[PDB]
Parts: sequence; C-alpha cells; structure tokens
Amino acid sequence: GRILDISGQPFDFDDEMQSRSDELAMVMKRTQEHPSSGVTPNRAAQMLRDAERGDLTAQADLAFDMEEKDTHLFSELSKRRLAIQALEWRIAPARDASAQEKKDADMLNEYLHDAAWFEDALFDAGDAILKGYSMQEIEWGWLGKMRVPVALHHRDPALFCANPDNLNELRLRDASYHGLELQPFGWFMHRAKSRTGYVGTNGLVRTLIWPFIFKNYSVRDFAEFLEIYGLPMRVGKYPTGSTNREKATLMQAVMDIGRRAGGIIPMGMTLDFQSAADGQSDPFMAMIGWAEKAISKAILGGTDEVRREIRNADVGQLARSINRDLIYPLLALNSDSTIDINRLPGIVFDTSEAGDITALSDAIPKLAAGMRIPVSWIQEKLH
Amino acid sequence: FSELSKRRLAIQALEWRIAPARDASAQEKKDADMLNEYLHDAAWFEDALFDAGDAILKGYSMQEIEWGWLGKMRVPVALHHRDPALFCANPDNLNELRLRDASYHGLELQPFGWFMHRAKSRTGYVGTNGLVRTLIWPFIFKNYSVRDFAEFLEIYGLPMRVGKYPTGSTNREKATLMQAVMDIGRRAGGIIPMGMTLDFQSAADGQSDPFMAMIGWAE
Amino acid sequence: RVPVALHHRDPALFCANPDNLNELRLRDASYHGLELQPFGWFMHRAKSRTGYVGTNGLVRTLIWPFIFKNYSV
Amino acid sequence: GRILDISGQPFDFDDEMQSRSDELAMVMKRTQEHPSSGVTPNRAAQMLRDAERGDLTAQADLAFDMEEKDTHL
Amino acid sequence: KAISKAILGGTDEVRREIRNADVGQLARSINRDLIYPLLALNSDSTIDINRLPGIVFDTSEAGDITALSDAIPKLAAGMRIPVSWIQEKLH
Repeated sequence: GRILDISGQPFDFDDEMQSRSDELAMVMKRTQEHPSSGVTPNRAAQMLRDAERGDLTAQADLAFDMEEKDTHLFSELSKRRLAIQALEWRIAPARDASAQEKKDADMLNEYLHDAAWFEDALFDAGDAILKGYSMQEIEWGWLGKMRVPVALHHRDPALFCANPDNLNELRLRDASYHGLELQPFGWFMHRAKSRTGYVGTNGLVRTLIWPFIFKNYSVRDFAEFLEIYGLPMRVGKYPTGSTNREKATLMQAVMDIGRRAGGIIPMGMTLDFQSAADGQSDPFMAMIGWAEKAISKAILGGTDEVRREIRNADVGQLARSINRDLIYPLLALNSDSTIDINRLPGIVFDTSEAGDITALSDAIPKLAAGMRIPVSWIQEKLH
Repeated sequence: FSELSKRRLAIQALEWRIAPARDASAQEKKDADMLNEYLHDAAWFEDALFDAGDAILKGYSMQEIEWGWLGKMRVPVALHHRDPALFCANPDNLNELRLRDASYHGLELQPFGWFMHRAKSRTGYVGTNGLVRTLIWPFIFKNYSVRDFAEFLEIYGLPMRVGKYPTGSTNREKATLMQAVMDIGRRAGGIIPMGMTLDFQSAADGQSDPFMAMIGWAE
Repeated sequence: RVPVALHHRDPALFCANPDNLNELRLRDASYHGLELQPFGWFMHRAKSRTGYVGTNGLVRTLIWPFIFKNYSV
Repeated sequence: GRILDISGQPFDFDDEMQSRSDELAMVMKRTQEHPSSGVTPNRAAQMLRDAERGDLTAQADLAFDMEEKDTHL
Repeated sequence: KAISKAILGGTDEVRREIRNADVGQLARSINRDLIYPLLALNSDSTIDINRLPGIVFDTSEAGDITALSDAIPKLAAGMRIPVSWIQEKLH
C-alpha cells in the first residue's frame, strides 16, 4: 500500500484531489488581474523580475493576455502547438523487453489510444510553451480493476508559486512563504524549457513581452492617427464683440460642413481649415512588420527544417514529462509489485521525417541486388 | 534568442553512440555498449546536453552531479544547472573555474561533482571565449535603436495643438481655452475670437528609414 | 428511441457556473443556474486555446482586429 | 429504466425538452442586444471580462455581430 | 491579414492541421454525446463504457495515384506490401 514514487520515497496515495481539500477553497478561485492594460516597459520589467524571484502569478496573467490579445502571436502559438498534436505516438516497451514488459507496454498503448482524456492532456500540456509550465490535476478513478485517471483538469498557472529555495520545484500556493507542495501522483506537470534556467525564466513570455508591447502600442497609435487623419479642423474666427447669439449660429454652421458644403460668411469672419494630423502610414507599418517578424522568429524560428527541429525538441521534452508522470503512476498504482524504475515502458513519438516513395522505390531494388537491406528499415517509411 | 535557440537545437538533433576505444577488446566493447545503452536509457542525459549548450553565449556551462545508487552502479540521478554567476575564474592561471566562496583564490570545484563544458568559440581564457563579448555591441545598438524608434512613433503624425490666448485674458478664460484645445479630435470644429490663434506645430519630423536600417544591420 | 430534430439554441442563454467555471448551465435567473438536462443537450466545446469555456472562443482574439478594421473602414 | 450516463450517475431520462418546461418560457425568448454598435475598446474589454467571469451573453452577441458584420471575417 | 491568420493560420499544411484538430475535437464531442446516448437508450443492458463505437473522420491525406502506381509494383517485387494499405488510397 505504501507506493514509492520515481525518486524512491514511500508515501500514501490519496484519491482526493489536492485542490478539493476544503482548505484551499479560497485560494483556488482567483479572478484574473489582466495586467496587460496600459503596460509600461518599466512595469513589464517589474513583473518579469517578480516572476524571476518566484511569484509567477503576474507573469502567467501577462502571458494569457498576450495569447488572447496579439492576433499574430496567437496564430503563431497555435501553429506551433498543433504540430505536436499531429504526431502519431506509441508506447514502445523498454529496450530488450521480455514477454510481460511488452504485454504491459501494449496494454498501456491500447488504453491510452482508447482514452478520451489523453488528447486533452497533450493539448493542455502545450500551454507550457508560452507561460513556462503546464500543470494539470489527475482525478483518479476506478475503471474495472485498474486505477486510471478519468479527467485531467487544467488548473490556472497563476495558482503555483516556485519555492523560494531551489527555485525549481513548483509548489501550489497556500498563502505561505514556502508554499504547499504538490500532492504526489496527482499533478501532471510539464515544464517546457525553451531556454536554460529556472522554472519562471524558461517561458517564451520573457522574450515575447517586448515585441508584443511594441507592436500593440504601434497599432493603437496608428489607429488613433487614422481616427484624425484626412479631415482638417474647421475653425471659424468670429470678430470680437459679436453677440452671444451669433456665436451659436456660427458654431452650428461650422459644424454643419459636410459633402459639397457651401455657405456665406461676412467680410469680418474667417473659415480657415487647419490640418489636425500630418504624416503617413510608413513608420507604423514598418514597426508592426518588424515586431511581427520578431514574434514569428521567437515562436517558430523563421518567418522548414527549423520548425521540424523545434517540433522534435519540444515533443521530446513532452515525452519525457509524460514518461515521468503518466506511465509510471499508472504502472505503480495498477500493479502491486515494486515497479522496476530502470526498465519501464516509455512513450515515443513518430517524429521521423517522411520518406519520398518514388526515390525509395526506384533506388532500393537497385541497391537490393547485392546488398541485404532489411524489409523493416524500409517498412518504417509509410508501411 | 531565436538565433541562439536555432544553433542550440542543432546539437540536440544529432544522434550519438558510445563508440569503444580503437581496437577494442571484448571487455572494453562490452563496457562501451553498456554505457551506450544506459545513457540512451537515462532521462538526465538530454537535460545535460541541453544545458551544456548554455556555454555558447555565456562562455561556460557548469552543472552539478547528484550521485546516486542505481542497483550496483554509482551513477548520476540528476544534473542541476547552477547559475554561471556563482563561478569566478582563479586570478592565477585564469583558466580554472572556481566556485566563489568570498575568497581571493576562491573555492575549487569538488572532483567528480561538476560537469563543466567550456565552449571556446574564440581562443583565449575562460571569460573571453563567450559570444557575449562579440554580441554585446550589436545588441546595444539594435535595442537602443528600437526604443528610440518606438518613442518616435509615440509622438509622430500628431501635431502639437497650441493656443495663443491674448494677454490679459481672465483666469477663467484660460481654463476653457485649454479644455477646448485638448478637446480636438475627429472632425473637430469650433469658434475662436479674432485675437486668439490655434496654430498646429509638428512635434516629430522624420521617417522610419534610419531606424530600420540600423535594426537590419544589427540583426 | 433516436433524435428526430436538433434545435440550435442561442448561445447567450447559457451562463457558465461561477464554480468550476467549465460546466455550461442553462440560465434560469439564478446564481448557480439551471444545469443541463442529461441526454438532452448536444454540447460541443471547441477549445482553440487552452482555458475555460468562455475563454477558448476565437472572438477573444478577433475582437481587436475586427474593431480596428471596421473603424478604419 | 434508471439509465446511467457516461460518468456512471443513475438518473431518469425524460422525453420532454428542457426549454419546453413551462418554467423557462420567459428566459428562452431574448431579443438580441446587438452590442457591436459603437464599440469602444474599453467597452469591448469590459464585455470580455464579464464573459471571463461567467456571463457569456454579451460575448455571444458580440461574436454574432462580428460574424454577420465583418465580411472578410 | 491578422483575421485570416487567426482563422485559418496563414493568408496549405497549416489549414490541414487546423481541420484535423478541430475535426478530432468534434469527433470526441460526438462520441461523448451522440453515440453513447443512442446506445444506452436503445439497448437495455449496461453499455460497456470502455468499449463503445466511436466516430472516425477520414482525415488522411489523399495519395497521388501516379507515384503510387509506378512505385508500388517496383517495391512489391521483394516486399510483401498489403493490398489493404494500398486500398486506403482512393479504393
């Protein structure tokens, strides 16, 4: 009953979800700050430094606002995140697998391909690309004679503050200096480190906050410029001493100028037209284009080999996280004997580049004569 | 960052193997294969390779080794990437990284407990060979140009709206004039006495060509 | 016993529960709101962006370019 | 007769449509707000935040107006 | 351009990925709420929740008939290619 985790520390496993503990009811329900309203680079630096020190709430809210506000950023982020979901995967057994190990690996493979909550797990784990860390709870359930998850809820990333000590262990916030640690076997954590460093640093929001600010400020300034451009101000200079009644009619006239407007004014009055916005759209669009290009560079790598390498890298990191926290827990809970930590099934994504069928088909039969070429190596390409 | 990640992910893409020593005997080949399989089946090696790429820009990637007992093999169980600022080069011989201990010489590294990867792109000492030495100048130029360009767009294309009230105007007629001159928006149109003026003076004149030229050169 | 017609009710009639923020509940002028009758509500939550039920719509991202384009036009 | 749902909670299934329950007759018939008339970014942010908090009505009406108004969209 | 980027992904692989993703989400929703209800209502025994029919969309990319036709007979000699796999492309 005293199940050991991956690190070999015995503990007692509890079916109750850590959030639903009747003690964190008033700290798991937070109304979002929306800090991206009127951001100044000084304040963005301040929230980034607060996140670096350990308080990740402001950074997570800022990342969420950046995801939903900047349309180009969202398009690029979705383009990157859907690359991962497209890859086909299988639970390849441990190397030199025996009978039972291969059978258990195949059982896990079939169950995961026939579980509706795995695709949600993979889609939500892609949130760590921008915020830095995707944390999902595991609501354990009884499926026949197998203790397997029945739902993976994606908790808000702002609820987790890094420990002030060792700065790499995500701890659920409990209004404490150290913070409440994660309940074992009940928190699917995927830390996607694009940049080496600590848990708060490795998010792409650190790099993308500046182009986001520049692009959005330029866009708003450009829109306000178009609000005024191409329509000159219409000022009338009534002679001094005019009665208080003749100013009202003059103002109602000068505000009545429309299409083909034409009227009469006394010799003492003037109706000069002064421009209220002079310039062109070249600077605003230049800044917008540069910022969008920078955002695309940060997200994908270039505005096709680089995108493939990005996909392979972050897919490998996700696979390592899954092996840590979605295969070993199932094996340990379902089985009763001490699970061999050295040899356990691991998820593998089919990230191999597709093989051009025509070149292989007109090349292999030519090399085959003379060379023993395994059918399998060839069977890997397509079927 | 995009270029640095593009370079660092090239290394991780390469496949590797623990090739035995040349003219390997039986036992040497078997040990080499054992190491190969163990390292391909250890989760902390990929982290080691990803963190060792930090030396590209800073100059030196230092990772501690938390030794652990795996059956009957004393092998690492976790490689923590310590902050590079904690290490100061020895004032003597200037090539041995020593953990800082508030001392002149500094505490040396504990043996068999510090994975050090000194990526020398340029010949020289440990502090020199980082790419930050070369890249600090284009970084400064590009970022200063970018901030200046953004501040220029903050002001460009919206002329300053100054009103010249005749002197001797009551202290109440200056407030209304200022609230009017700050009420100019889309299709704004109003009346001013003959003695007042509403000249529009530009507050930022120029174009985006120089800023973008400098940004392109720096990139 | 199979469906004979699927009526598309107006999405404004549904308010997310103030608790757990992911269960769509038919609005009944109540704080919690009337829950959906089982086996009688075909619900398809298309999450383009990770988050809650109200967040994952594309209107959140597209409201700004829509405003800018239409004001400019 | 006590059919269980996907989540294994027994219940009684009813053929009557939930809307046609003689209690939600005055809340299933709403005349649309059309909030996209004279939208200011402040007000768009306000309705987005209201939708985030749970009241999805304004967001849905805004999305409908965006769908029928912006031709490219 | 921004609206097109948000909707499709680019103003042709990206559109295919978008279609596959949202079609998969729709298929999961249908399996949750348009197959199990029919099975539970029509049948009287306890429906096996673990094993129930699921809707699948034919999202596989079309196969160029000329390349397959002049490649497979060249590989077939020597390798046991299954007619089925080939039958998936078109008929």
